[PDB]
Amino acid sequence: KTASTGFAELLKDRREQVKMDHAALASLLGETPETVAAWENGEGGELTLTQLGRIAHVLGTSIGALTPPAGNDLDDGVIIQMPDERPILKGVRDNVDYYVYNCLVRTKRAPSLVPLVVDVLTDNPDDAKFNSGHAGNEFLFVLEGEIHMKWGDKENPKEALLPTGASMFVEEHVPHAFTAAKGTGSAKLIAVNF
Amino acid sequence: KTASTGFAELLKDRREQVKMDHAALASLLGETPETVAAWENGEGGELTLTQLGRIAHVLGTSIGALTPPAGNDLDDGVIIQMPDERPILKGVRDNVDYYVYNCLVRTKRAPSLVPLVVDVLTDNPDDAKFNSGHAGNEFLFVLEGEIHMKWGDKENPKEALLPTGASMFVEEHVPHAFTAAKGTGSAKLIAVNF
Amino acid sequence: KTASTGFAELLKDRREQVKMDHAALASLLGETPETVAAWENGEGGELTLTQLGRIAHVLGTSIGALTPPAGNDLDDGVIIQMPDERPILKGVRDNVDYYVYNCLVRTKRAPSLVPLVVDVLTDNPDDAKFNSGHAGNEFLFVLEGEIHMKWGDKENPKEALLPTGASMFVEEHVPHAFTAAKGTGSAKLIAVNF
Amino acid sequence: KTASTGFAELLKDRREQVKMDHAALASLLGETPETVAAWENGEGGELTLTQLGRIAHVLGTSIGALTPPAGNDLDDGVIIQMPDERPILKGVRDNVDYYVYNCLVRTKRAPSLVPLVVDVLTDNPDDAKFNSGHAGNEFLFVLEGEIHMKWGDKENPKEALLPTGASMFVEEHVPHAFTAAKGTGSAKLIAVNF
Ligand SMILES: [Zn+2]
Ligand SMILES: [Zn+2]
Ligand SMILES: [Zn+2]
Ligand SMILES: [Zn+2]
Repeated sequence: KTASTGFAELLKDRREQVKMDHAALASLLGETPETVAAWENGEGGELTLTQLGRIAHVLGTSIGALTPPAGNDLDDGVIIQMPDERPILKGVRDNVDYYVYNCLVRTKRAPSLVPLVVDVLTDNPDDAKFNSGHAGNEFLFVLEGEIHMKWGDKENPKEALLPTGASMFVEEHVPHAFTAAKGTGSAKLIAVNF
Repeated sequence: KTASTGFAELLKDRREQVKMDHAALASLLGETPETVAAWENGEGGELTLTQLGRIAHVLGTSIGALTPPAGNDLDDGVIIQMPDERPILKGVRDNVDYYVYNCLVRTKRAPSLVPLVVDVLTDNPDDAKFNSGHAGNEFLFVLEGEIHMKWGDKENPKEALLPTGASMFVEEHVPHAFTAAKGTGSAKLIAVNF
Repeated sequence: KTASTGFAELLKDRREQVKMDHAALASLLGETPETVAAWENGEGGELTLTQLGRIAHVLGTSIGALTPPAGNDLDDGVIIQMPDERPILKGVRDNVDYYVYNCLVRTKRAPSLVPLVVDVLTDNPDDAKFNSGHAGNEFLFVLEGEIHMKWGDKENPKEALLPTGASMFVEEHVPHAFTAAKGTGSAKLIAVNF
Repeated sequence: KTASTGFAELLKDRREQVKMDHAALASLLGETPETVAAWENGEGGELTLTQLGRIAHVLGTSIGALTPPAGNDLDDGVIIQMPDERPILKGVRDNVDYYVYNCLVRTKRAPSLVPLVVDVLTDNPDDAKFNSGHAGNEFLFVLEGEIHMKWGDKENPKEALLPTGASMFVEEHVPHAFTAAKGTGSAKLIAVNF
């Protein structure tokens, strides 16, 4: 259920794994055995980030190992997003819009999944500003218009024109950027990070 | 480079890991030490599936541990597919088409990625035929028309109508099926397995 | 500083991954954009477990995804423990008054590794108490004496008498128990959870 | 039968995953659809490594993805080895005439686990030969005698004298070497690669 119940269970598991009783762990943390027992009873909700770091350190592990997974936001395995629900960020430079990021469905059961419908408002490939590469892989599909894609080394990019209906895979960590094809107005693509 | 060079390297690595010399391994396989040495020199290309199974067995591991990864088909991190390249399978029952699967870009660097543009030709939800669930997660986005989605238990499904622009996530192993909404003709969606 | 600095970096990365600016995230949390900026400037150390849970929730991920890995406690890839250094622990749960845990080297670079010299002071197999299995796999080696091992179904167990020098592998989740062989007084095992 | 039967199942699954019918795959391979059907009916056992490579290639995946995991050699989750059963191996590469490898229990359920009793017959640290590091992590325990360990840069190494009962962790890829301490004749270690 909660961060605190998750932590209570996982803390007890780890403490037992390294064969410490409450007193042994407490002696490493500037607490009483009673307080450690309280954490395992679900009373750790007010522990700070700093405190959690020290707990993980003395237990030879990470805060992540002591906290629950993201959770389950699915309806028997599925989640649906209607179009009007989409979060929207505008990619703006000096009060001029270059991209509109229309956010599609996401889920705590697969946190790396970030699908977007991207409206590409610049058709000047000079405006392409390289990112530093994504943490995960990405699948792209051109919905409207024509895309001018650049990738690799921002000072020596590989480039390609993608017509409507083209699809593309970009591996994790590969820097890239795109605009609409020179003079062609606007384009639209779906980008699925995963 | 090759299956055989990959195998030669990986076989040597595993043999060394379990501290066997050529003679020790050969004595387990009905071969000479010379033949084992030949495999590690790249001469294993004619080994059969059955033979590879026995080699993996005596080395306490899998055929996969002894064979190279899928390979690299990327162009500095990227691969692009033009629309006319798409492989196409028709979902047919008794010479009547129900689905057209239009295959988008794939890569050996992420073999589970299988993106499709799916043309949905049936608009009778009675025609929905449940699969048994996918091995991986799936992201769907309705491109045209309206989809009638069913999921979960084929004898008691959860159901939802997805308008154009709706998006959906279906977790691995969840059985599902879809048609166009009753009487609405045809629909189209993009489905990205990953 | 490690926890707050790592959180600052990972928070920024995730917020950017899901196309939120400071104001967007701030709104979802009921905070100001300046508060979010401060967290990304390393000022998140006093955030509570419960608060971290809410930040993870709105970002559709886990606290683990927003906090750094365990850290590095190795000396150019190695850590050593001298025999005088071992934590000597009485044990936890069922295995306390008749088992002494001499804790061997551990590292945050492999948190699941928990090696122990277990002094086994009970020689009554009849009184052996089953656990409910370990979270990970276990390798064991009989250092001294003779071990009476039991595993599987506590009501109808598999058993083995293991002389000095015997070795064993126990898969994750398999319930088991050990005493010294009947009447032999005591024995010692090295137990390596990994 | 395991290899051919597992291949039959995995081939079918993958072919279906990428929306190919028998004829589609057959064409890509230059075979008939009946040949592909026969493979999916368990008749692939005489397929060569090179042929398996071509099938994997056209299916955009690895041979590993098309072949079964190592298999199960456990007795209700456990495997045991008596001391009389150990393979005694002379060693490989640099570590042969002055090291005896007494191979401890292994399992296909954890193929990376390679535990050894290493009899260390050299007591000249000066002659210690570095490896280039192991593929996985290693835990060690000094069973007998006194070990002189070296690691890191062979030209300017870190070193430790490790009495009986000392324990050590060596991360993957870290070069290292051991002899007995100068003039002490011999020593024994348990080395657990995992
Ligand atoms: Zn991108
Ligand atoms: Zn599906
Ligand atoms: Zn155990
Ligand atoms: Zn080693």
